[PDB]
Amino acid sequence: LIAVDEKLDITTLTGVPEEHIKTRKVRIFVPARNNMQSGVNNTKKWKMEFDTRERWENPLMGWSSTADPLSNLVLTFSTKEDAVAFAEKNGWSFDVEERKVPKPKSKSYGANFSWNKRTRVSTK
Amino acid sequence: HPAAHGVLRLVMELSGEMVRKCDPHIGLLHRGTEKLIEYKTYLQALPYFDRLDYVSMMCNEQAYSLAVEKLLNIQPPPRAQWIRVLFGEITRLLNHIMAVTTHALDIGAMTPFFWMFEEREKMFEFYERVSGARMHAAYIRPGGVHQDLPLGLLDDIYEFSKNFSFRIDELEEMLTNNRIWRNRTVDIGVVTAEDALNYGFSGVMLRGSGIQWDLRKTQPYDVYDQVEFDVPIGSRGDCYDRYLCRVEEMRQSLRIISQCLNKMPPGEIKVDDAKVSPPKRAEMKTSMESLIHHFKLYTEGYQVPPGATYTAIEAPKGEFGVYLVSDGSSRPYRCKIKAPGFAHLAGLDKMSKGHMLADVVAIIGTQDIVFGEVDR
Amino acid sequence: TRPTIRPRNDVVHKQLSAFGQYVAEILPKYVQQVQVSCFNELEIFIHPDGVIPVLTFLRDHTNAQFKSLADLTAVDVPTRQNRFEIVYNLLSLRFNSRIRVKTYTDELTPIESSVTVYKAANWYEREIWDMFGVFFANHPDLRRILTDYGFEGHPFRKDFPLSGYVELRYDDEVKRVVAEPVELAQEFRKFDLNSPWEAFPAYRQPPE
Amino acid sequence: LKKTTGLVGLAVCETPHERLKILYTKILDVLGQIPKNAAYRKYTEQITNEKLGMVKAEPDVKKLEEQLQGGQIEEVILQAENELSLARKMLRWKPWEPLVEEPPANQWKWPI
Amino acid sequence: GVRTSPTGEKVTHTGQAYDDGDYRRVRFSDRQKEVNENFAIDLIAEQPVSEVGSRVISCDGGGGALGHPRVYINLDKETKTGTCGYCGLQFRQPHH
Amino acid sequence: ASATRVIQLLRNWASGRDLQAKLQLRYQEISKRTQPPPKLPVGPSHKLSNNYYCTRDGRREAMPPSIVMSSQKTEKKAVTPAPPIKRWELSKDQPYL
Amino acid sequence: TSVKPIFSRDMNEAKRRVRELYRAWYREVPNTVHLFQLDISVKQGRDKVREMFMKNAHVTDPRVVDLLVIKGKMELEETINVWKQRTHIMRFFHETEAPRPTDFLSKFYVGHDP
Amino acid sequence: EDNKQFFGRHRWVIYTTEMNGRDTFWDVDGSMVPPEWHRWLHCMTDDP
Amino acid sequence: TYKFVNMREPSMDMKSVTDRAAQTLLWTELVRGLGMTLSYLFREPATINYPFEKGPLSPRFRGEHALRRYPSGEERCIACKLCEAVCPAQAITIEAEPRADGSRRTTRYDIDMTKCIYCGFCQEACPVDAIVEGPNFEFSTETHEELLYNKEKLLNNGDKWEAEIAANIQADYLYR
Amino acid sequence: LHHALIPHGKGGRSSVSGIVATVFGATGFLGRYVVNHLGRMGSQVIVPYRCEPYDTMHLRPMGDLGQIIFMEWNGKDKDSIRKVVEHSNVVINLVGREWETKNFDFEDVFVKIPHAIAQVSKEAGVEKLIHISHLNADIKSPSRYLRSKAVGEKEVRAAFPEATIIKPSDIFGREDRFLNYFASMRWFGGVPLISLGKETVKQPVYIVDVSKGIINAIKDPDAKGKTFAFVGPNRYLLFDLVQYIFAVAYRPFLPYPLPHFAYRWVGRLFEVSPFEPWTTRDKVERVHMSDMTLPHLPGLEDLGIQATPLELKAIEVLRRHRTYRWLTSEMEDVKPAKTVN
Ligand SMILES: CCCCCCCCCCCCCCCCCC(=O)OC[C@H](COP(=O)([O-])OCC[N+](C)(C)C)OC(=O)CCCCCCCCCCCCCCCCC
Ligand SMILES: CCCCCCCC/C=C\CCCCCCCC(=O)O[C@H](COC(=O)CCCCCCC/C=C/CCCCCCCC)COP(=O)(O)OCCN
Ligand SMILES: NC(=O)C1=CN([C@@H]2O[C@H](COP(=O)(O)OP(=O)(O)OC[C@H]3O[C@@H](n4cnc5c(N)ncnc54)[C@H](OP(=O)(O)O)[C@@H]3O)[C@@H](O)[C@H]2O)C=CC1
Ligand SMILES: CN(C)C(=N)NC(=N)N
Ligand code: SF4
Ligand code: SF4
Ligand SMILES: [Zn+2]
Repeated sequence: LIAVDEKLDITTLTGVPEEHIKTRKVRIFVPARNNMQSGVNNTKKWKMEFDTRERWENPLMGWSSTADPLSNLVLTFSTKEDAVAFAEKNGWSFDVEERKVPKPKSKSYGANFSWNKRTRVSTK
Repeated sequence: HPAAHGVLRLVMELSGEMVRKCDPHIGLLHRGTEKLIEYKTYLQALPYFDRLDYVSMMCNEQAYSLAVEKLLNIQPPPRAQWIRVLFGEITRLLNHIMAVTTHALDIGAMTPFFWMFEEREKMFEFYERVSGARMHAAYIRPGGVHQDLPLGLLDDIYEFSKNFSFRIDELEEMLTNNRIWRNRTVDIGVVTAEDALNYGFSGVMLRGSGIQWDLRKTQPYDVYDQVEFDVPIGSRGDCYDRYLCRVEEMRQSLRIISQCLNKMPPGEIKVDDAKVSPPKRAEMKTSMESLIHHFKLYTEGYQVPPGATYTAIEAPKGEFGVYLVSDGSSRPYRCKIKAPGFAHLAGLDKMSKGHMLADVVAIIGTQDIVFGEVDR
Repeated sequence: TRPTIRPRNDVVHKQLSAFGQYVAEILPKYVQQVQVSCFNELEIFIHPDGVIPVLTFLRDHTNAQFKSLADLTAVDVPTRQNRFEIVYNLLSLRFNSRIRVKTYTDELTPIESSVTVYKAANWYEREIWDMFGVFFANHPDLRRILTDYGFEGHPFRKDFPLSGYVELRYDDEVKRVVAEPVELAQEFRKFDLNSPWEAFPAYRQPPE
Repeated sequence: LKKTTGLVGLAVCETPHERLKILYTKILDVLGQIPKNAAYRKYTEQITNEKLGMVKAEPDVKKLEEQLQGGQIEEVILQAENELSLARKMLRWKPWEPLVEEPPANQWKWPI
Repeated sequence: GVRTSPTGEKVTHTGQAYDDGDYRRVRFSDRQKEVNENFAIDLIAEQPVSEVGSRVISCDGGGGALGHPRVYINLDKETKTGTCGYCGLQFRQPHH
Repeated sequence: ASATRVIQLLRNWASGRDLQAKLQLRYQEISKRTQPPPKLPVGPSHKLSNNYYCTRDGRREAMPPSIVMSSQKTEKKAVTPAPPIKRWELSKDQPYL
Repeated sequence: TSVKPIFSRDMNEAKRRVRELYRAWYREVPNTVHLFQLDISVKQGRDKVREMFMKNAHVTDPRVVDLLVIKGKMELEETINVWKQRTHIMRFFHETEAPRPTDFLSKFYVGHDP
Repeated sequence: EDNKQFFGRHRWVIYTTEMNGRDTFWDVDGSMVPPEWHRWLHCMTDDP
Repeated sequence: TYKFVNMREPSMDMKSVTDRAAQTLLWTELVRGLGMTLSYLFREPATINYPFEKGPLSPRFRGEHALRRYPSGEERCIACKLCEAVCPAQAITIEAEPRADGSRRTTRYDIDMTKCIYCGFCQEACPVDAIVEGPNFEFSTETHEELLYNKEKLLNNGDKWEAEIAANIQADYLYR
Repeated sequence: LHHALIPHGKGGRSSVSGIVATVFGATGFLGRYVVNHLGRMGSQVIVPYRCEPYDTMHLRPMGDLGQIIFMEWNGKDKDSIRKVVEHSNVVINLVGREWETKNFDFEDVFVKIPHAIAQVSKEAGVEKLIHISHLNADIKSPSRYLRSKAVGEKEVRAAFPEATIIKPSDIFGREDRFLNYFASMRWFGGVPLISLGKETVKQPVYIVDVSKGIINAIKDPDAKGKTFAFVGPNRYLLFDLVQYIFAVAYRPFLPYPLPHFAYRWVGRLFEVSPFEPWTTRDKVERVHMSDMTLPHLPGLEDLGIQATPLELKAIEVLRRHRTYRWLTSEMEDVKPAKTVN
């Protein structure tokens, strides 16, 4: 076994083009809960995604064109540290967003019928 | 090249016409099927399995369906299983006709190609009647089969199966005892049993080498434990013995087809679980639960419990396997496809040792490689 | 009865568990874990440098005659330190059984080639190298098998785009096929399908 | 006595009992060089003594193949040779030692 | 009910018509523009309004399992007809 | 089929079989292209009672694999992955071709 | 830490392997130009070999250098065996790609790319 | 129609010599058949 | 059970040896193969007289696509995008908006017939039987652009093929 | 700008360059190169053709779906000219022939057709016109070809005052006449040269440089009403140039003098061909004529193009003319010819 003290760097081995290594900033984040639903199962894992590039309209058929290979590329990580290590070894720039969790709340059904407080509801 | 099946680049070193080495170059039909399957859902990835070995299509579909059902922990109904076995044997007949006649065409005979391809045309008519597609049916699905048989299909399959042994007999009249065919095929591409096992051969390769192994008998799936058939075993381990094994497998497939026709049961054809298999159109247009489940199944799909499985079946070309990895989502995390012809083509160089150019053509034919499944 | 539920085989489950304990006892140096999935599949997780000893044992031992290599593949999990997971599927004809052996590695760590144990490992490891970038140490002929000549990158890695980076066309000025950066007339439309509600409680992870 | 084994490249052995006795004795001799507490040694010694006792008690070849349940006597001889080679390699590898190294914290966690 | 743009180009049922200065009209030169003549909006307006003497009616589009999912329409608002929104069919209660 | 008696005899003699018994061209022996309407069955879960999905839920009975042994965590007889495969019996229908 | 060495235990052995591969690639350019019937000069081929070697000059990991020389050897053997075609050899030169602007003002005029 | 012929050859069409505005005396397509006779000719039904 | 495909040994009686010697010197099996080919020569060919004769097809056949209408003439498609979701090949492009009468109707409905794999999932997933895969299979073109259908082309296909499409759906809708 | 003419993309096959160009004479040498460059950058190209559509098939792969459009036109038909230039903002004129057929003369192909194209384009509202002339376009030239070029250049300038008139010297490429005309003379024994080719100086230009300059003239906003001269870097005597051509082709070069009247008679003999003639009297005159020097006119450097020397691209054209003995010889195996600079 040999001892080498370097930061891991595999950009020369991944085969990505230089522009797509150097001009790309990924976003490491936990997805925000879709406000149209009350489920919280899509807010468990961290995601890594790239910055949006240009999309234009095809002259024929009017479809949506692109020239960005990394437009649909989304990676799933279990931890912020794992995502950051992956981004660092692949050489991309990255912006990390701290996870937002709902704060604990005090819910009381009996509060709907307060004798002197404004929490008394006018209808059920 | 006519004998290269279209997308094989065989870089050969020849001393005169003697082959010094075979260096197969594949990837000329590599598409990225596994990456695409990662991007699709479980229903959307089924035609990919239709198009891998495009001669045993319902067989590839059946392997994929068995894998997904194993991970889902469900069970197809008996009528669905019997339809699956019947069409797997029909598909085996299609594949063996193709293999034997294309092998003979590479050797130099063409009339058996034409006769047995008329038979292939009739079996294509059966495929088109059940599915609407002549070859890429997408009929066998996780949970059973897509639709039920029309009301004359069993009678027509009976007529075909009744008249097919004579076609096999006529094919054998031109090749089996022909001295030119025997000179071309006898003691060509001999492979020992230990070498076959180490190189990873499966199916008629092993059985020509003399190994008594068949997945339909040893590790049965669907209703293969309720049918009677024999497993042909070769002795010399060469092209002639593998040809005999394939012809006798055609006859045993006729046996299994007769038993399936007689033992076809009544009932539904897909699992009665609307969270996995779609409801009927009338129920969808009448029931709220059925409409919801139709919507969700055809937009998102069903979630498969996390886990990895390797399921193999005895496809006409050998053991065809799927290693499927699910992460609990509606899209497969990983899907490795193990094609029988990959290992056989890997072993082509050893088999063609000490032979000539025409012998190498014969050895390619006896290995019976489809590069759709070799490359994926 | 339960017509729509797959029946289980506790006898085979017990046999596989017993053999897993057997192997784990015989090879303490390398075997890290043994599992039996509930559809009766035995899985042995070993240290990456016990590949040759464990495979040779599973091939040559009298009570484990796994003479056939059904498959050899890898799985890419970017969230792990050792992202690549090498999977060996073995078949025992003598005992009519199948086993799985799992190993881990990363980009820069080689795995010993098993062509000295199974001959199918040759093309299987060539494909693993070509598609994932895993290097196999003592391989007779390690080169690309499926990708185009001069293709850069390993397409089966999770961080590789689906359509790649370059595409081919014929250029009349130079009278040859050329490679130019990829550019799609209609971009692949990425669908978000996952439901925000939990499907299987039995696999629920601790909140941590 | 039999014309063929039915397997390509596997030849009929004229003296199966003597060859099996030689191979099993050699296997047991190689196993004596392995540590006594090794789980490998106890198991394969047990099965070798079990097989060696049958070859010394049944002089009929068909009955011996029936008792061994190893297929054919040539397959049994080939498997004995494979076991001997494995015993030598295991003596070289020494797999009875404690675990080389534990995996990272979450190396087998799934799904993830 | 097809209509013609000021440039002579037919207007589709979605209102599509290339501008006068749009270069993309060159593709139709020495060729034609594919336009379907029947307009579904016009045909469904031509359909008459059915009158039924119940507060709630059901429409499946006709044909049963060959139509659309069966839906129920509430005919209580007297200032408008209840429209089946799968097939665009109008229903009403007998007034006066 | 439509053939002269001479031609049929010559065909039979040349091939050594009775071709008229097994013909490869289909003459009115196949099913009609128009069939009566079907009425397919429903299935086992189409009852109005005693039919709760939790009692017939295959996917929810899937479990994570059982950990037989983990490093992290008498004379035993040696075992095998399964009982040895039985020797195959030669076919009674036609043992040899 | 104590990582497994693939081929080289130190950066000097990796440099030695790089030099050997450079000699091999340098001595094969005349044969490649002759066999593939390329219209480029031998000097152009050697300049391309140097340029391809020199874009990895920032690497300081012996394992990455070992992998780079392994891949270079593989693509040298693809050229020698004429497995590659003239298409790939000329793909090394990008003779059909338009000159991409590199200054801020030109990029600003062309479009939205950074 | 001729039911005495084998299946596939028991129904056939003689194309017109002038369809729409094309002189179809020699150049005859398989797409000249209107859909109802298309169904009858391809044998999706037994009723003309 | 199993059987041996080649495990028989020839009889060594003088009659059998002479018969084999005659077969070697007088090419008996070769003449037998000649007889088989001659028998096929005097059989009837299996060739149909295309394009005047067509091969058999079924109501389930999947050919060219079509967008259907209700008997009133109203389009069946309600722009629900289930076909776009289920399409394996991503060959359908759909864009919708409220119509002038407030209907949920499509403004764009494209199918790339060079991307379509003719699998029939779109007509399984359609809840209103709008998109169907009709019986037409002879629609080869001379340019690539002619194979990129749009809403006008698909509605024209439905109007042209509606009779046969209706008949096939009537014949096969009880199996669905 | 119209919203559909705004550039979008990265200048690739599936991008939008905002160029709608009608390329007359695209079914030829310079035409195929110009169409390739336009479609490569991702433009809309209209190809008017009078030939059999089979001869336009090599232009089909040059652009993405719908970007190449083929329309049938007649040279003497202003209605067809309007039909093809109606929707385009660039019109490129590459129509010309090196011989006179029964129906079209040098006056027809070089004066009448260019004037009609320029006049119809101005009526139709076409923003840019590019017109290809010849470098030696002299009204007093011995060659009827070049006299027609001069007259047509004047007519085009009058009809479309905002034109870009480009004057290439002698384009050489794979499908050219120049190098193939000189290299195909090996069949007729020796090489006949007027004054032994010692009184002729030529600087040929490369086809890719010509097409790149044509493309850059479209994109240049300050080349609207201008005249350019497209010439190569090096001037050669005709004897040295032909000797180098034969050296690169590895053919035995046996030049002999031929008097001008005899060469004219030979050229008259070859122009009775109903098909494409091998050589003509005007071709002989143009070959003998030295290339003019026009230092006042702008050039490839002014359009941003570095002219490619003949010594770098001659082996592309002349390797086809080698024998099997010499096919594999490399580019640097032949010493460059002496230049006259
Ligand atoms: C060599 C054989 C001699 C015996 C011949 C016996 C009769 C042969 C009968 C079969 C004819 C085969 C040809 C069929 C096609 C008909 C068209 C055809 O032939 O076209 C030919 C060529 C056709 O040219 P092409 O090469 O463009 O033709 C290609 C074919 N097309 C275009 C038809 C598709 O026609 C001509 O050359 C005629 C035009 C006038 C040419 C004047 C040439 C002058 C003489 C040549 C030498 C001059 C230098 C001498 C130097 C020394 C002087 C002292
Ligand atoms: C009174 C005393 C008279 C003395 C004379 C006695 C002679 C009569 C008896 C002997 C005659 C023997 C016949 C001679 C021909 C035999 C040729 C032969 O050698 O047979 C075959 C060789 O022949 C062939 O194999 C033929 C292959 C090609 C066949 C393809 C076409 C043949 C089919 C068409 C039939 C031909 C009909 C001929 C008609 C002629 C009309 C003019 C043996 O080769 P193998 O089986 O491979 O084994 C040898 C080593 N173990
Ligand atoms: N290449 C050179 O050496 C030089 C050329 N030029 C000029 O550049 C232009 C292009 O040159 P080049 O590529 O070599 O020429 P080509 O002969 O190869 O191509 C000429 C083009 O014009 C078309 N054409 C010719 N006559 C007519 C006509 N009467 N009506 C309609 N179309 C016609 C031809 O079409 P079709 O095949 O359908 O008949 C073809 O597309 C010409 O104007 C030429 O004079 C200037 C300097 C040097
Ligand atoms: C090209 N394909 C599919 C073949 N089967 N080819 C062949 N030569 N047998
Ligand atoms: S048939 Fe299949 S591939 Fe074609 S449009 Fe329908 S769903 Fe998509
Ligand atoms: S599934 Fe049917 S109704 Fe829904 S968008 Fe598609 S064609 Fe329209
Ligand atoms: Zn309705």
